[PDB]
Amino acid sequence: GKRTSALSFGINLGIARVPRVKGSGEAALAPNTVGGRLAFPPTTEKRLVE
Amino acid sequence: MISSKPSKQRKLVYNLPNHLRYKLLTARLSEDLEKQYGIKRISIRKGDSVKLMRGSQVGYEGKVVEVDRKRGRVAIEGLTKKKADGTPVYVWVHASKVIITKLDTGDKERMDAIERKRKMRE
Amino acid sequence: MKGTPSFGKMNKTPTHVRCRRCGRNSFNARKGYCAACGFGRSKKIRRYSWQNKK
Amino acid sequence: KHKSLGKKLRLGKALKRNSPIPAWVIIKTQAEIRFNPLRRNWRRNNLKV
RNA sequence: CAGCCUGGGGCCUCGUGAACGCCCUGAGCCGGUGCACAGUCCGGCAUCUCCCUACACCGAGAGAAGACCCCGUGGAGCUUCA
RNA sequence: CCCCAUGAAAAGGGAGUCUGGAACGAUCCCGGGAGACCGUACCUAGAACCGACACUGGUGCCCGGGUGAGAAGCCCAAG
RNA sequence: GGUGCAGAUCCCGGCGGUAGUAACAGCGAAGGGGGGUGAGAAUCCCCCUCGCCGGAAGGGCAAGGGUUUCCCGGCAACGUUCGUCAGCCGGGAGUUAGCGUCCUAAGGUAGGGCCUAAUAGGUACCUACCGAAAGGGAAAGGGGUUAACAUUCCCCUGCCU
RNA sequence: CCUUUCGUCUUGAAACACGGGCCGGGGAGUUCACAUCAGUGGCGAGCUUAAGGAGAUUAUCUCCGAAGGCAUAGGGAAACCA
RNA sequence: ACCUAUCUAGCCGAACUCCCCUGGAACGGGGGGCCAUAGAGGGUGAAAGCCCCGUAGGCUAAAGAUAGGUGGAAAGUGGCUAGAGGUAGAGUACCAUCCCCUGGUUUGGGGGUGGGAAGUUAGGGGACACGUGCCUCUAAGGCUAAAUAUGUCCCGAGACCGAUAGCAAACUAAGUACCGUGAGGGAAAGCUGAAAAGAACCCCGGAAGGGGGAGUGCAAAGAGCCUGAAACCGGGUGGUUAUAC
RNA sequence: AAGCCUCCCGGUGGAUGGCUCGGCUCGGGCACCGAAGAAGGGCGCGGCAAGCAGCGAAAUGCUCGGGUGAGGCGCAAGCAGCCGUUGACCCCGAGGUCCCCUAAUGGGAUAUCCUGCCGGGUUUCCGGCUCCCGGUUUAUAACUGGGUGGGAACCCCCCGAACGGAAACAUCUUAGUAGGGGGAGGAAAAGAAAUCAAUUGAGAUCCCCUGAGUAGGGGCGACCGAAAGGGGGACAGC
Repeated sequence: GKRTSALSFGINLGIARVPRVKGSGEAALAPNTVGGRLAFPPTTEKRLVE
Repeated sequence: MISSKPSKQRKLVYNLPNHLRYKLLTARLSEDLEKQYGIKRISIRKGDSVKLMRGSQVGYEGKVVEVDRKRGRVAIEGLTKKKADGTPVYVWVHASKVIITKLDTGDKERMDAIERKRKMRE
Repeated sequence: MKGTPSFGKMNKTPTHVRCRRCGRNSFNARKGYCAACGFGRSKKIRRYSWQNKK
Repeated sequence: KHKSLGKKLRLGKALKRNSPIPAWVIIKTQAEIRFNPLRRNWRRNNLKV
């Protein structure tokens, strides 16, 4: 999901309701919304053995 | 050595290349067939006849008249379900639930395939 | 004017046209160069370390 | 039109065929309503040369 | 110091057909209380329901992280004898 | 007439002069032969281009009578 | 263990109310009658009349769009209404030149060389070339013919190399 | 009969502060490494094997491998003492 | 050339469709019988070791490719001991200065700038400099097997997700439609049942997988096709209203 | 009369639940293509043919062997017709064709297009034409014969950032990373000591674990940060 240049529209736009980040027309990249990168994605670097 | 993931396996049977289609046709012969042929299973060909063991129409004997090689199922005459109009359409029954009863000895190229399976002399 | 009429005069030729190499209508005739297919001043193909986000 | 045969000289995927689906093919597919999604139009579009 | 008339809107009728304010639908008014100006709380006054039009008085109406003042060991810019 | 502004260059043509060449020989007329390749539809804008639209915005360019100086206004020709 | 949600002016999808409300006025156009088609007609067609434009709503010409042109058949949307109709959809057809290509200014490039560590960098010098559909630049018009384009096809007169 | 609307910021401020149309789906203290503690177990003046090798039904597994690190004495700069 | 092996290919490969019941279908329940070096797994009208494939194990080459052997040729050709003699890489080391970096610090390496050696009886190095002894190496030219860096790709496995997640991508085309003059940004969208058996046929309308009736089929939620919640709206059921939250 | 509330039913949306020819991680194999014309694009090509995929005017496939063995004519069910037992379709290998641009190189390009000069046979057409190395022929004329670009990451080498951190900030650090340029291969690099260490010892290089945040550096600030030795792997040296 990181393959984006998405960004906030800044503030005082109002039309940009929230500092949600959007790419030149549509929102992405945020942990909370559609398709973007996970909150805390599991990786192979995590320990496994006891 | 071939994998055992379900996904890959299903890909072969949904994508069966042409020269391997006999695989989903071979059905069990009868005892009398193997009695003079010394062979258990073999691929179906046209011009043959079969008997059925499963399905609502169990116990039928017909003739090998229709086939679906690419996906692997056949049909036999004298067994149809009438459409709304009244013309018959062929009942589709899989080789998996059939037993062959006789074959065609008029090819000389299907014959040697029979021979090479270590069946005894002739 | 800065509003719509600024878009008015915009019927003339595209300042970037079909460059023969990369199939992108991005050949700046005016600069004698394509900014997309690289044809014009690099013998090599234009390629960068940042074609995308990494 | 003095188009300098770089766009009309090329014909096909360039300067051709925003075409309707073939008829008999639709019969074959038995599909509900067959389309080419690539459908475009001069008034609403800007062909990228 | 106002008045009359005309065209198009505005009125009505057929067809098409949106967006704004929405914790709510429970909000009438008046004193009072309380963040020191209530729709619900307190005490009175009233208050039948439904519909259409005109008014924007109120809804501390909506529009927009106030354009002002200050803070952040926050930016950018300009200047010089930092 | 004006200028402390003096108002583009090639290819392409034509002619003039001198050298060499062969004697046949046309920038004349008459008859004959040929002459790549590619542009070529439509619209030019109150619906055909752009401005997200079948958008009073812009982008153009050029061109009847009378009344009337008039391409002003009016009306009416062509459409 | 990606782990229990009402919010984060959250994201995304669906649907509310204001609601058949606003608007479908405003920039000087306007239609009416009779007939036809078709299920269905203010809106489409036929006739007549009438009003308006009329240095532009007319006429011819670009860059651009790319079939928007024409024929035949259609209307679920698409058209600010409707719609038998259309630049819309569906089935077919349609541009011809002995009467741009050449050269060149602003300039530009590509190479040889002068630097740059290198370069897809700069380059005063030299060389080669690109650079105008309104610059210059050989030579035709007339009539006539298809629904569709024409100085190009048919005829005569030509004309230039 | 008794009953100020959710959450949050906040001395109280929530009710004239903010964010709040409805419904559904998504959605936020995780990973590693070090340090230190607790709890738990194995062994014990030791502990501990890593990296790594061999065999194996082959990443599981068994054996081997102290390599090393911590503790096992501190003081001071040292010479050293201990 | 030949031989051997390996890779490109396909091939062999066990055991029940036995009985009763349910079930549209048995791949279910009960009973009965069997292979197994093969009970990974997949398919077939459901949950099948023995219905089908595959599996453990084994087999395949014309023709190619890879590896090895089998082949041929050329060049240079004593060993030790003692003595004598000779060779052994320059702007290179090294030094001063400026700069760069690395822990390299009065101590490292590199470069610019200026100087600048010895060179076999040579030199360097052995944490500031110098000297002395002791120890070990020989640059200013080459060249080099393996032991490791990675997934454009191909096999295999998985305490990775089930269609707003999973990489953007599971779909008729995905960097596709598209927004941008431009570098660029960047989508949405899976399920008919097993077999279309896709409702023949009759009535309405012009038509619409539209109405109705019939029919297929276990089932039609039969094309907009699995299941089918709410926000919503409509009909109905049950209460219930115009002096009132 | 509105309704109000709840509930039954229907439609409007499709979450849930289920299913998956998809991706994702891992490990292991494998691991250069290119002027004999790449990769990358642009065009065409089937009976009725749009996209994909495949294909190159020899366009849904051409030939020859090998296997295969009765249907085939893709995605994808229609009309019509054909190929197939004289061995199809398919798969393997070998060939043949293989348009245009493209590093594109006859010359030119704001044309995926136009356009020369030689030599060849000759109807169609075929071969050659920047910067170099070495030869023919005069000592400058042409002629004989062989370095360019791409490739997911990885590798090598030059050039070379700010953001932040120090709660400010300028030395320092973030850091030779981001990035630029060149150049390769399937691995690259490096590789035989002017090496160490120190009681007279070891014996190329590389990577792995330790040594070790030790040594040592710095407004002594954040921080940076070895070597030697030991233990492993293969250990080749001309």
